[PDB]
Amino acid sequence: TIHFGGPLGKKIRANYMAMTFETVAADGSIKSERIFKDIDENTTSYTFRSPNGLLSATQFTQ
Amino acid sequence: DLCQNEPVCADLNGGLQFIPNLNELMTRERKNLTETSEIRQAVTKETAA
Amino acid sequence: IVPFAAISEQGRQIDGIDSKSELAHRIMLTNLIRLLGAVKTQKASRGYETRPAQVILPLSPNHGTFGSDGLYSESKLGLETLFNRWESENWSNYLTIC
Amino acid sequence: IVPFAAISEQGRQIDGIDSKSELAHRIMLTNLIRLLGAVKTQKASRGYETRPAQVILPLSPNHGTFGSDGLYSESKLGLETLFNRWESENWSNYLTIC
Repeated sequence: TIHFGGPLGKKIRANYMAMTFETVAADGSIKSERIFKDIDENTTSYTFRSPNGLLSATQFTQ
Repeated sequence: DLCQNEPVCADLNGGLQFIPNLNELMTRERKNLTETSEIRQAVTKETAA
Repeated sequence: IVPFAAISEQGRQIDGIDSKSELAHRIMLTNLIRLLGAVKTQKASRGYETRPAQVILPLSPNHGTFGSDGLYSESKLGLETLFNRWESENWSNYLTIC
Repeated sequence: IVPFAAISEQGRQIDGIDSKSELAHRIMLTNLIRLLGAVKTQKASRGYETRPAQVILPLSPNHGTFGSDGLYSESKLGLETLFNRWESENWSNYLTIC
């Protein structure tokens, strides 16, 4: 779990909030979507999860 | 969230700070109750006697 | 943190500061400050820097205006100093004052 | 009365409130108040009511603004309460505060 408490936590949260990926919808339109959909300006914390362990999760494996 | 910006001082006093000489006022009102009570009680007790 | 433990010192004037007034002062001011310091020590020792705790800090409007209450006013006034200490010391990252 | 005894607490932050800070606080605040109370007790016990003593009371502009000074600021702020206690308690006849 990452805690967004405090000034540092607010900055970390903003970094996650700023993370996005663009998808091309079937009509050809580009939709931006946030990676951390769960996180927002109201979210106090979040949790990464992986049953084979987080070293098996691509985002940390890399 | 505000407290993470700066320390917060919440006045939940209900305005007691605006009463001058709170102890004297309190002592006087405690007297006022007692006098009224005593007078009726003395009359009651005398009526009984 | 809600550190609202307190002892009644009613009836103690300046000539009646006794071992019970010392104990009351210790409970309401000295050990409260130590309780906060102990929490800081844990949080710092484990690096939980994005979880500063809110301290609801029980202050009093009685700055000696009720009278005959031992060291109660002095304890409550002494707590007010934490407001400044939050800015002047290195524990803001672990605590916040209310 | 010139109660100017003091101990240097330099280098003590919120995490370093030690037995020496307790002693310094006791000297600068608690026992000062007792010293005054003891004088009052004598003067009252012998009826010297037309000789209230002036207390030159050593206050400090440091309300935690220098920093890392233990309980020094709290002791000095705690003394300020005597101003109110002079009006709210029955020892004005034996002491006066400056």
